[PDB]
Amino acid sequence: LGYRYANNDKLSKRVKKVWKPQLFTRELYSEILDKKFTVTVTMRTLDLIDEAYGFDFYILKTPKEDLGSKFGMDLKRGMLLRLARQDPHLHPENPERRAAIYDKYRSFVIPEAEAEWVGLTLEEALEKQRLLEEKDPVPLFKVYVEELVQRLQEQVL
Amino acid sequence: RARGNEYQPSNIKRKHKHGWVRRLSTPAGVQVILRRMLKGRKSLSH
Amino acid sequence: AYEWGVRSTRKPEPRPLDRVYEIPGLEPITYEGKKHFVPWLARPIFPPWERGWNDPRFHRAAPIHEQTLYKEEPCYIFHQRCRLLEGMKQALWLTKTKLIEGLPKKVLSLVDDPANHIENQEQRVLDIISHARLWHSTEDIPKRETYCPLIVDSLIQLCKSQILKHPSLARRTSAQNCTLATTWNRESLLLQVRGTSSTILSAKDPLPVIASREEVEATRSHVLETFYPISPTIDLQECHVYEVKDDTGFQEGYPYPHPHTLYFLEKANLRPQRFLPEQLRAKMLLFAFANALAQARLLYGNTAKVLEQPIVVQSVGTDGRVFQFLVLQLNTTDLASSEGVKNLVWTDSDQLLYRHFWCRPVIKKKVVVEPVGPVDFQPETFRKFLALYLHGVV
Amino acid sequence: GADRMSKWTSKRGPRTFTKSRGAKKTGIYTSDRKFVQIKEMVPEFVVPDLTGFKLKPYVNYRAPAGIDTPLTAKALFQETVAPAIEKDFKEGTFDANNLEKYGFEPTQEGKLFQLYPKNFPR
Amino acid sequence: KFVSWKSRTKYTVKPVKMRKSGGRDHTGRIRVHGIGGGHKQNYRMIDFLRFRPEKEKAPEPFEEKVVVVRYDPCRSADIALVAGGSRKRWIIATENMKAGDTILNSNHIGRMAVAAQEGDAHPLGALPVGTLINNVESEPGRGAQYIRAAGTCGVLLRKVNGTAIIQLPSKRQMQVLESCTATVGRVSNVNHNQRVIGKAGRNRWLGKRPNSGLWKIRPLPPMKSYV
RNA sequence: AAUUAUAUAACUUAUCUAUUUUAUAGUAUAAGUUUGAAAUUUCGGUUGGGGUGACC
RNA sequence: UCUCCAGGCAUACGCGUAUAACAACUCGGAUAACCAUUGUUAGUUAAUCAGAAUAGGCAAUAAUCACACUAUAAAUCACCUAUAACUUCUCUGUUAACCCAACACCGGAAUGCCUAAAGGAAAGAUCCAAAAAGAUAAAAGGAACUCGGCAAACAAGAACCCCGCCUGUUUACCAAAAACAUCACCUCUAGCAUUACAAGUAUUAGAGGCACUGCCUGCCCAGUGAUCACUUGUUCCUAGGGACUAUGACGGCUAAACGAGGGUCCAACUGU
RNA sequence: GAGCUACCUAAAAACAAUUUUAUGAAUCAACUCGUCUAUGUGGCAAAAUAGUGAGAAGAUUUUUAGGUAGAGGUGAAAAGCCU
Ligand SMILES: [Mg+2]
Ligand SMILES: [Mg+2]
Ligand SMILES: [Mg+2]
Ligand SMILES: [Mg+2]
Ligand SMILES: [Mg+2]
Ligand SMILES: [Mg+2]
Ligand SMILES: [Mg+2]
Ligand SMILES: [Mg+2]
Ligand SMILES: [Mg+2]
Ligand SMILES: [Mg+2]
Ligand SMILES: [Mg+2]
Ligand SMILES: [Mg+2]
Ligand SMILES: [Mg+2]
Ligand SMILES: [Mg+2]
Ligand SMILES: [Mg+2]
Ligand SMILES: [Mg+2]
Ligand SMILES: [Mg+2]
Ligand SMILES: [Mg+2]
Ligand SMILES: [Mg+2]
Ligand SMILES: [Mg+2]
Ligand SMILES: [Mg+2]
Ligand SMILES: [Mg+2]
Ligand SMILES: [Mg+2]
Ligand SMILES: [Mg+2]
Ligand SMILES: [Mg+2]
Ligand SMILES: [Mg+2]
Ligand SMILES: [Mg+2]
Ligand SMILES: [Mg+2]
Ligand SMILES: [Mg+2]
Ligand SMILES: [Mg+2]
Ligand SMILES: [Mg+2]
Ligand SMILES: [Mg+2]
Ligand SMILES: [Mg+2]
Repeated sequence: LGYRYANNDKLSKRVKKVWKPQLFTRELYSEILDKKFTVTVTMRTLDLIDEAYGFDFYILKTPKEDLGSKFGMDLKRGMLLRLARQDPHLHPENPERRAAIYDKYRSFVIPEAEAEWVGLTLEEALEKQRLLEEKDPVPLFKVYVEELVQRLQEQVL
Repeated sequence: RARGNEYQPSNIKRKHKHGWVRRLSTPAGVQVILRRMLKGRKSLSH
Repeated sequence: AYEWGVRSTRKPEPRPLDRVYEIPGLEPITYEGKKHFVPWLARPIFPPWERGWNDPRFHRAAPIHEQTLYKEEPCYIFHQRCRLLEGMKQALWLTKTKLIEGLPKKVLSLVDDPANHIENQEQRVLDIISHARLWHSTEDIPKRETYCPLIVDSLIQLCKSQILKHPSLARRTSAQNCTLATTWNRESLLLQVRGTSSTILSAKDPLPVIASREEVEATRSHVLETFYPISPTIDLQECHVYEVKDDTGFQEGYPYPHPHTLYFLEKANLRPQRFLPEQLRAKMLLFAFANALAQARLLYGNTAKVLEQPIVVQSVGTDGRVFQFLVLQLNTTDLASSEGVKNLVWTDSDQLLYRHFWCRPVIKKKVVVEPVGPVDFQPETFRKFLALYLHGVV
Repeated sequence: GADRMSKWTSKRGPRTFTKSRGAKKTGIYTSDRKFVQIKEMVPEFVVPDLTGFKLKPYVNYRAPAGIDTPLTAKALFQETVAPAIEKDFKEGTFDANNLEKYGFEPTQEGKLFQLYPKNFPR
Repeated sequence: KFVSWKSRTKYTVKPVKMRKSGGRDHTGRIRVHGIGGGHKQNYRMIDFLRFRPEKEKAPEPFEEKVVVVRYDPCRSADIALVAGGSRKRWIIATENMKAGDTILNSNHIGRMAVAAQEGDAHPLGALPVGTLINNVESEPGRGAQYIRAAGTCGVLLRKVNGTAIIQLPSKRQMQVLESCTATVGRVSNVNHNQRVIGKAGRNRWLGKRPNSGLWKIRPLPPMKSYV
């Protein structure tokens, strides 16, 4: 979103101009996910995928900023979690096929715990943490019982 | 004729036009409430 | 082909599912825990909710095919509001009956005898008409919702004053808003009648037969008229969830099992809500036929045969000013075929009690042209209304 | 010219506008505009028999008040449940599973008077 | 806020209550001027796909009975209720249509042209060239959108290689497939053009509001001198 | 009037998807060309006032 | 008790204690008496007045005293088929001389019934001056007044010219008209669907112009032979050769009618 | 900000008597309007009062709720209205 000078001379009027990307919708197949997605994609991304020698390579290689998409980041977490867990759900009943994919992308393997917190926003991460730490209050009855038993046991000791 | 009597009171008309639910309908109306809360007004709306 | 219902008025399609769901192996993070909507989290998917117990206030019925009484065969039900496109002709085909114009001579001759004439008959009828239309309500112009029942009720309470001459009239009593139904088949089509019949008058003894056996047999020559391309089921309610019931109008053990007459009232104020003459008589036949058929089934069982003792039922239909009189004799219960012994029906149509009523004087240039009273009052109509009543006793 | 500062109540507005003064509902409105009261929704005051009651509204000045000690959960536990466990511990007839024997309630569901969420009024 | 009254999903002969828009859009702004007011009118749903078989009925030519020819306030022409089988529908009425007459709806396409009485729908291929037709449709199974105004008629100019040329009332010639079905004859109320409104208040009844009171070429640079 | 003018409409080359050996199709776009719905800004000086002449 | 005036009682919207008694005599009522004011205490009582379960199927036939009678602008849940439940009285409105107009404002304010049986008081005491405002009466004359018969009149009758065809609409608070709309007539645009137009389709929809109506009336209408050939015209191929060519942008005006229009004239009438 | 006002949608209400006839016709109240003169002019009134006038079954008036918002809305066009 910017301005241009009519006839490309600064002595002419200043005119509003917006430059738009020639969006295209295509179908892409992810080996790690074994699913085909339909996505709005620019010709630039197609070249980047080709230079990355595969759609799956493109998602894993590209950092969070360069990717510039929340949908892409979710794919990054899904692929990373798939490789991290070595999930048998990938190409079931064909272990040979599954091993090939995992080995081909072995370089990007990272610990399972770290993979979970990939691409999440602050609110989504906050929600994830709150759920993990949610616990119903412990009845005081039990708490006092534990203290009483320990004191009695120690005294008998 | 004789002016000065434009106000023809109707509670249904009044509450629909400048009421609480009407103000909250739009963000532009919610920002009317938000400023009024900042000033300290007794009544934020009708 | 034009599809009815503009899309803008139809409920919009649900928003597309969040893309996080599409990715396999990823557990979406939603606002389920928060217990409230937030725009920046994925939309939760909830399982269907079951209360665990039944609340009558919020009971919801099952779909049609899941109903216990659902049947693939279609059942055509005729009710009050149903209007036959072909009028009488369609009604004749459904009930397998032949039409005779005019009331039976036996009924007509009953009132020709001056002994049956009531004292001050002409004057009392005029009072009833005047009472019906003007004097009964505080208002100026009573509506048809209050003077078509009044006129019919008043006349019946006048004809029923002849108990003094004939003590035999004490063996009858009436009812209101009774329920009559029957189930019968015509040329592979299942037909039912479900409709109340206002007030029913019932007697302790059956009505004398109107037509002789030879006349009943002679009906075989007559052939039911057909009305191609209109189907017999036009304007009938096609029902796929139904039960087979046949109620006379009362229960078993009623002291007066014999139905004398059925009265039909059109109390709708607006003309579109009021049946036309032709449709009214067609309604009378099916409703009158049903009551006769149900009792035939009750007495002689569910078998189909030509009845040894024909059943006779009478009906009176009116809108408060125009009266239609009906006498029906049921000769057979084997209606499945269109050829055979046929029922006989006698119809007296378009009997005007009075042409018009003025409740306020018509004044032109300070001259009272028309008085406040019934115009062109016809006493003959009441006599026919008296003949049907007296029939079966005198 | 409408008064914005006065409270909005049912006395004001047209006939159609109505609202309660805070009275608790005691019935249901069925179809055809018929009200059907429910006996259970009508509160019933449980009033004790005061015959032989030795307590009156006022207290004698001579009587000396005691030290205020707001009751605490620990204090109640020591009085009620601790002695049973202490004696049972010496006898050895104590296990974690049977805390209900001393009065523990695993869940409030099934109780007529639920402690939380409270299903009974004052 | 503005929900069009045209929300009824299922066809029914019963008249449906209408709401007029006064010309206003769904936003409340006027998109067409001169529209506002008039008598309250009830919509009578019209079926223009003449050959529509009844539920669970074979797709073969069938006939129907013309019950009545009513006056429709929502159209120039007068509709006629037609009853056949176990259903009732409203259709546009031809000039000479009378109550009690039987009309023929025939999808069957005949190699040889057969003379057709007024009001019987037949495929354009069946109709001999030159027959007056109405309720013509662009594509088969699309309902009628042409020559459905009072007194209008269309001419079947030429049938060649399964294509039919129809001279529309405006004299525009439109080609459609011979499979298209159009009923014969001109539409009713032929004398619609001959009516005289007479009084301004009459147009105000119809919903036509008064008009407003508000009361070229560029010469080339060489031609500026001569003007 | 001067300067612009992805309101609209249009077409041209490209991008791009179908297709046939070059080909005619279209086009979440860009670069042009053509109209202008509009936006922005302006009202030199001297001639006892004015239109016409003029003059600086 | 007397004299006189002639929109009153409810309802809705609205207002929110201005209702009622007692007590005060600071403030409010534009002055007093008395309170509408101040303080305290009270108040408006409803099962009838008023306000606030589910799934299917299917409706051609106005109103007007609805009969006759016609017309055109085409016009208000029920009833069925099944499922579910089987005996109830809570909640809220209710007062007043009241509302919109800074005011106890000669203004504004919808419906029902009635027109005095209901509701009210034009004058604080005085006084008879001028000027000013309003009402009534007039000798003789009768528009001689005046920009104009403005206003008034014991009159309220008659004809004319101009302009617009008519009913209608407009600058709220200086112009109500000759201006705008208007039927009829004319021109331009569009061959079509699921939110205006329009659930419509060229006798239709949009846009704009103009009083219509019989009558005079524009031009335009290849030339000559005579449905026929040449000369033209238009195109190509090179001055030749082919090819082809079978009354509508204008007036008078109807002509009558109608006008709180702009001008006139007679008659009556009158303090002009 | 459309409780005034321009326009529209929906749900509603009012119209006596007389003569024509069968109606944007006639006489004339309620009711709507606002031609003329007079008074008023810090007025009762930031547009009223007293008379006199126009329409009064219709393109009629009125009530209730809703919609159209300033680069705009509405307009039987007065550059009229939109507190
Ligand atoms: Mg700048
Ligand atoms: Mg104000
Ligand atoms: Mg108002
Ligand atoms: Mg004009
Ligand atoms: Mg500037
Ligand atoms: Mg008081
Ligand atoms: Mg006192
Ligand atoms: Mg004062
Ligand atoms: Mg007080
Ligand atoms: Mg009640
Ligand atoms: Mg009261
Ligand atoms: Mg006084
Ligand atoms: Mg005095
Ligand atoms: Mg005088
Ligand atoms: Mg004098
Ligand atoms: Mg003069
Ligand atoms: Mg005068
Ligand atoms: Mg005029
Ligand atoms: Mg006028
Ligand atoms: Mg003005
Ligand atoms: Mg005017
Ligand atoms: Mg004026
Ligand atoms: Mg005038
Ligand atoms: Mg004279
Ligand atoms: Mg409003
Ligand atoms: Mg207007
Ligand atoms: Mg009248
Ligand atoms: Mg006005
Ligand atoms: Mg008049
Ligand atoms: Mg007049
Ligand atoms: Mg009139
Ligand atoms: Mg102008
Ligand atoms: Mg203002």
